[PDB]
Amino acid sequence: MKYILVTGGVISGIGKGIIASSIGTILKSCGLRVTAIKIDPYINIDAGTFSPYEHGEVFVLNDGGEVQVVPHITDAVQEWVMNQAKVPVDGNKEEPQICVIELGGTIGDIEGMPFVEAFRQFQFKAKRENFCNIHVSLVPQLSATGEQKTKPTQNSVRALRGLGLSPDLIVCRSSTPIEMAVKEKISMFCHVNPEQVICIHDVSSTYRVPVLLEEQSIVKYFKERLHLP
Amino acid sequence: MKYILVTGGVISGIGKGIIASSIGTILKSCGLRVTAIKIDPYINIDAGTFSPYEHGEVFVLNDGGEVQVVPHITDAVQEWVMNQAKVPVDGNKEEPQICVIELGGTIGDIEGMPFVEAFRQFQFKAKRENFCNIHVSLVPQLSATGEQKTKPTQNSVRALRGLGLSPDLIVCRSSTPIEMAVKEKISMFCHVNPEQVICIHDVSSTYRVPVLLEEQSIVKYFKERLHLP
Amino acid sequence: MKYILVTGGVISGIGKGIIASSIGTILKSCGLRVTAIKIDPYININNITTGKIYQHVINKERRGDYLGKTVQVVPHITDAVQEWVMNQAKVPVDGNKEEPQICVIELGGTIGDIEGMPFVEAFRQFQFKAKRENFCNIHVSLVPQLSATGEQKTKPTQNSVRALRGLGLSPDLIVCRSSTPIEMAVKEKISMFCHVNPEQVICIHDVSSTYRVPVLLEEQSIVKYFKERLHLP
Amino acid sequence: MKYILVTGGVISGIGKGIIASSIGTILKSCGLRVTAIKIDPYININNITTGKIYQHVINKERRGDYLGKTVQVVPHITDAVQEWVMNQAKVPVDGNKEEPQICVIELGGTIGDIEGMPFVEAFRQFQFKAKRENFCNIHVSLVPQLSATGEQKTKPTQNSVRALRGLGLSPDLIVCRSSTPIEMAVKEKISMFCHVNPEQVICIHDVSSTYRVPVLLEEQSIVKYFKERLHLP
Ligand SMILES: Nc1ncnc2c1ncn2[C@@H]1O[C@H](COP(=O)(O)OP(=O)(O)O)[C@@H](O)[C@H]1O
Ligand SMILES: Nc1ncnc2c1ncn2[C@@H]1O[C@H](COP(=O)(O)OP(=O)(O)O)[C@@H](O)[C@H]1O
Ligand SMILES: Nc1ncnc2c1ncn2[C@@H]1O[C@H](COP(=O)(O)OP(=O)(O)O)[C@@H](O)[C@H]1O
Ligand SMILES: Nc1ncnc2c1ncn2[C@@H]1O[C@H](COP(=O)(O)OP(=O)(O)O)[C@@H](O)[C@H]1O
Repeated sequence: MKYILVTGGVISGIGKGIIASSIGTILKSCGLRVTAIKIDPYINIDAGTFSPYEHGEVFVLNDGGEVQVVPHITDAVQEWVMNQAKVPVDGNKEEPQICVIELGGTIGDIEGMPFVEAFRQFQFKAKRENFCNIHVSLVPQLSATGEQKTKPTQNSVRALRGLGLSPDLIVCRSSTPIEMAVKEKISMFCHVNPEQVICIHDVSSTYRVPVLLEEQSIVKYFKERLHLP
Repeated sequence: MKYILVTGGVISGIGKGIIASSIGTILKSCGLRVTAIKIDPYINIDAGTFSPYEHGEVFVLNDGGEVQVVPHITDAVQEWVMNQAKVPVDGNKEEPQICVIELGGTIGDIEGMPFVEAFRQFQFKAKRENFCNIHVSLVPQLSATGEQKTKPTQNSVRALRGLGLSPDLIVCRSSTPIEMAVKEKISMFCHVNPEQVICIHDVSSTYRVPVLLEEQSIVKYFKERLHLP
Repeated sequence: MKYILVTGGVISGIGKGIIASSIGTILKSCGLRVTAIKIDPYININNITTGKIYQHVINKERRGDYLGKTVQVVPHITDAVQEWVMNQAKVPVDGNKEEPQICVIELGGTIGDIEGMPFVEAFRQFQFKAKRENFCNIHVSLVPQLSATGEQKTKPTQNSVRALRGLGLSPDLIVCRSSTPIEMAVKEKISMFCHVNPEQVICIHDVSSTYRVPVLLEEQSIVKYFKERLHLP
Repeated sequence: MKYILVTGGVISGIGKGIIASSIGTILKSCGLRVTAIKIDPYININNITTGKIYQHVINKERRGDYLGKTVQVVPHITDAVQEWVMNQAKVPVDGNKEEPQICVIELGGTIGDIEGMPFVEAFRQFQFKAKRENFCNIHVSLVPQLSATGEQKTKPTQNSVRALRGLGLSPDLIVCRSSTPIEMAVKEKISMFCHVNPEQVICIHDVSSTYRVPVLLEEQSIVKYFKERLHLP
């Protein structure tokens, strides 16, 4: 089993699903058996025991936006990912070759930490030749100046590295297309090679996203990086 | 209703309970009606939805160390604190005058954040003449050197201020007693007056703790600070 | 002297200068003697820079002003910054012979960056020396928005405000900068998730002329705020 | 050149010097040419200081080396730090005429303090220039213990390790310093809550003579570790 983990930076609604979706379609296009899974961290659940001087303890919980109960979430994530990845999908009746994992929330979210920890551990179980990750981050731009900015993505990538994952591709999302100078800064200040910086701007129909990925040699990259046929 | 909130710094098992307990006893000694309440944040509950490609969503939870369910924990904390504080205690049949609130966990704990937020908001509802807080922090000391350190407490106090509470007294806990130079540094680098730094070292029976507080003029302080009889 | 400190978040080119400038313009039109100090965190040598302040303290140390003692960023640089601000803020301006009543300090850089920390630390400490009613700070931060969705996002400002708080300053006003006007749902979300009242969230969108910035600031009662917060005549 | 960076956490006087020194002593006894660089974050002027490095770059700027450009802490100070480390690390020592194989860099200060950040940032970047097998970093941190309870606590080391990670370095060894020996329950808790294998948690308690420190380090297989981690002969 090969795995591609997709995470998000700086903001939510950054395009995690579309990137995972698109990577799925691209590889199926080359005749690979590909499965998708999503892990969505739940809006944090805040609890506590309240204790009056001389009367019973009330235990207060907190509604989220609204079922298995495990001892260790971290072990449960890695067991459930490994097992679902095997479940045959589409037709094809056989074990998938690539599993595209979609991690909801944004890197830096308090609620995401246990799941990022899960995958930090997992990358060493999977071994490097069968596991890579892709960080989808924002490059903002105010209309008043036109200047696209790399700082938010710089910081996001550092947060990600801090939590133990090194991004194999950085997907830079932006309103208008990214100019070579800014693409050069991302490469240089996030310490990845130029080819690992993929730029996907806002497009008028989703179909264009896979096309842009392919135009930026994503398949050649995944081929070397995961040893794919 | 007057309120004294007790929080902890740098480490757990810092002596929050003993300080709250001792403050309770001291004020009762002056004939005040005093009640105690404890809020203990629960070991964080990590959840998430897992989603296979073409099969039902499993929702995974996480055991803590093991009941009311509210929309906003922050509002629930402040309502429950205000109401319990009124409940007559000991004999005395009448509404307590002072409520000593004990906040479990340590400032900086992810799980403590909503409750510290609760009290940030609460200090403005209670108004300043009826609300103060007391931060019980560690001053460590290695046997190899003997040198007591203020940095952990400096940082703890900054974290506390960052979350919106300014400590009215800093209670410095340590293995051996604190020397004047270190007591001077705490005062100066945590930006409180000398009299707001109270030092309570490790003692051989709990009874000594209230005595040390009184020796360091805690009652004179609470008198001016809360307008007590 | 009363002091207003303008810092920026998330990105450079966020509008620190225009805000610093507009607050100045607004306050002068209510009859107040306003002065301006600019801090540039760069090393090149009423305007202070890392170069100038470090060269000053290095030179002092080098000729023995500190009597052999160990000289450190905190407190020696940070003392020099505070001593430098207080002395500049007193210098008469705009033709007046009397001491300025207010000093708007513009701190270049973006909060979170290493170059700016000596200055943020200087001001963390300075707010305790000044009374509360003689110092406040304003944080100018990005509310970004992809055209694909049109959703304004508050997370970057949340993380920026939390980092500022981390470094010891708590913003009295959060000026949210966006391409298009911030709507009330998003404006309340900033109030909620940063930890401030609604009236402390000031929204300043991209305008077609910068004279509109002080118009927008006055429209959101910034003078009422500063009167109460700094006790101004 | 291979580099080992020693940093400290929670408190000063935590043992950075003894660890830096003991690693050096241990590695020399396995036949390796070891050199030492000390960084002092103070401003006073193979030993570098904030004063020296800032004075150097200020002077360069002042005479026009950077051709009018804006000079900044990052990259100009941080470049100078990295250029300075590489050049010192090459200089022959201990009587040998050949280039040293390993350089132990001792960074004074405590992680989290402003004075140390230019240096931590220099090394965050430097670890990408060097190969992975030519750079690792060791973090010396406090496991405190009140006599009242006798409970060793890991939270301070957790927060310290997370702050180091925040500044862009991830410790390859956490050296936990305590008054009395750390027991296995607490040793596993550090492995768990910081995010590292058990063999990366090295415990060094207060001893009655500092020669015991390298004895304890070798007892916990630090050489085995460095052989694998830095690919050493
Ligand atoms: N490159 C793009 N161009 C235009 N719209 C996009 C692009 N990428 C994503 N979107 C749209 O933006 C929204 C957010 O995308 P989604 O994949 O759901 O993000 P996330 O998975 O991070 O929530 C969706 O409506 C999606 O169709
Ligand atoms: N000053 C002191 N001297 C000796 N023992 C103390 C002192 N303060 C607290 N203790 C003891 O240390 C332990 C922790 O105290 P506790 O109040 O339960 O801390 P917390 O409320 O922060 O958990 C208890 O066993 C308590 O009796
Ligand atoms: N609200 C706004 N609308 C349009 N343009 C703006 C606005 N605020 C700032 N600008 C412009 O953006 C650029 C950057 O502003 P500036 O104040 O120089 O930012 P900073 O001081 O943060 O670097 C300038 O051209 C400025 O006139
Ligand atoms: N494991 C230890 N046992 C006893 N004393 C120690 C130990 N480690 C360091 N020390 C002593 O503690 C003091 C501080 O050590 P040092 O290495 O100078 O700390 P730093 O370099 O972090 O300032 C010195 O007197 C040193 O000999």
